[PDB]
Amino acid sequence: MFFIKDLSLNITLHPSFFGPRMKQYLKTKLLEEVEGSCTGKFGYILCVLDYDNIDIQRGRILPTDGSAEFNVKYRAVVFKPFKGEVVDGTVVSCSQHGFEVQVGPMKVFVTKHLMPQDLTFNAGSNPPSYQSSEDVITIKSRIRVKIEGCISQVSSIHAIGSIKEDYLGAI
Amino acid sequence: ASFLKEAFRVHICGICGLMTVIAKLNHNQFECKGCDNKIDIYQIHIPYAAKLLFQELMAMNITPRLYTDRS
Amino acid sequence: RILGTRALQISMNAPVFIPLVIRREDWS
Amino acid sequence: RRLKKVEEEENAATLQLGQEFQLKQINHQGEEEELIALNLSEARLVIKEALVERRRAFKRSREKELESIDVLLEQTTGGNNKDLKNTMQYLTNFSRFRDQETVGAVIQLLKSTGLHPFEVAQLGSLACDTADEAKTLIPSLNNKISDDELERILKELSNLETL
Amino acid sequence: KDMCPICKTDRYLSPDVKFLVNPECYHRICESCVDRIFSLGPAQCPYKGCDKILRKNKFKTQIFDDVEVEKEVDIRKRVFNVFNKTIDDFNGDLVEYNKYLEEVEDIIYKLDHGIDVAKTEEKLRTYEEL
Ligand SMILES: [Zn+2]
Ligand SMILES: [Zn+2]
Ligand SMILES: [Zn+2]
Repeated sequence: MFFIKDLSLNITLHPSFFGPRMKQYLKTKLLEEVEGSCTGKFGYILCVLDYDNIDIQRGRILPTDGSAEFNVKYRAVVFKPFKGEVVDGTVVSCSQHGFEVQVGPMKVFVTKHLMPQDLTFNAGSNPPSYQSSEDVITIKSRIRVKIEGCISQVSSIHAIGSIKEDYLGAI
Repeated sequence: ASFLKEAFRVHICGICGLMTVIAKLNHNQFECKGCDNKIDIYQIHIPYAAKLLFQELMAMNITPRLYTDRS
Repeated sequence: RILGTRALQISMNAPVFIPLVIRREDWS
Repeated sequence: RRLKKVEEEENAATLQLGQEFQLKQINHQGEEEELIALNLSEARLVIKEALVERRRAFKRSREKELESIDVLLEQTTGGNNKDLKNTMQYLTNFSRFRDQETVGAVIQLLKSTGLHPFEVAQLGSLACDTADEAKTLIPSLNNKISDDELERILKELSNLETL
Repeated sequence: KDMCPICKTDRYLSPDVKFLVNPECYHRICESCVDRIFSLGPAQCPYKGCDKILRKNKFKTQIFDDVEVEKEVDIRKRVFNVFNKTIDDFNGDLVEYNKYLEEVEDIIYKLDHGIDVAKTEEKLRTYEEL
């Protein structure tokens, strides 16, 4: 799910950037260190809103490092997954263990046990697929997945998906 | 005071101040089993003697909890 | 600490023009 | 006096989003504001509206959409933007409200119910035909909203769907 | 009697035990069994001789202490959701209204006892749209 979250960061600036345009460098650091990053506490951070209106407090010089620590408050759109949520995505990889669905910046794993009994794994077909008398699942196919669990690390997030329940599967 | 300061990096759980954060630095993973947390870790540069002192205190049933915030 | 702070900053390839304020109340 | 306490697991079915995604969040200004959950179409416009402003500042100082968003991304965003590229590409391929006016209608439509922000975002992001599909895909809706109201809301949502 | 036939959880050893039933087959089952079986998704009823699939979302709390009356009332509610008229619908013709009620009773009777399941359901479907 996508949220507009008010986040704060502690940036460090090397002494080589102490000039009239120091604020510009801090904005670049925020755009290069925040955007595209994954944080378990808040989830993926996609975009930073109000680029011009970023508030920067006075920097503090570290004793033995010489760099300045800047606390930057900004508004950014984030994607934090949750178990029990229903999301849509496209299958990107397949194997005996299970196929993976691309939900935004996250990859959902559908284990062989979680998928219905009817689905069977066949690798003779190129590419490999999960086939059921009704439908067939393969790369680039759109699948509706239910997140059954999420493990959020400080710098990474992984989740598992299930299509056992009704109204979940090929779209 | 800079001269006086002039070494060991340890990871401390944010809920409990103990240096019990199993840090898989290769995989960029941290965990404090018994606190079931992986997103509240901090690293502090303390002397190896200080780490020994805290570990010795933990051996005598003493809980020296190093916290990075003031209540 | 300003004298050592700027000395370290200069040693780290910092431009030379001491834009620092002592946070005793902040004073420049 | 803080130590381990029993914490409810973050589950969407129970609307327990955690500690940081609670209902009322104290923003940077310090004011109390409700959580802002966005559906796929609303998020796309918000991200799109921010990127154009970013490009505007830099310059001053459905298949076609996929290409246009990608070129804008590579122009207005720095490196390590592999995640944002997928998000914009995924948002355009799974959004049922392309027009800004349609998104505004959706927000006004679902805001009458008064449901939790997570629930309303799900109701506009998932294509649900029958009330049972919405009730089972979003267990939180169980007993929170009557079937008759849900059926007409879903019917009207499909009425304003485009493309 | 007072224990889940599947897990045999006696009420004495589990006072919090609460049983539930499903309209598809009306088989008593405790909440613990329901979660551990149907949380992932639909599955066959965990009873010996029952092979009718059911969903967790359809479980409810039995109202009456008689299973047969529980079944009959549910069928009556389903039938009355389609066959719903009043005396004013026939312009006060009590003979027609009484005949109409008798037909509805026969429809409910056939559905409950399965005398003619195929024909009766088709009649329900045909009248439902009309
Ligand atoms: Zn701990
Ligand atoms: Zn049981
Ligand atoms: Zn049964």
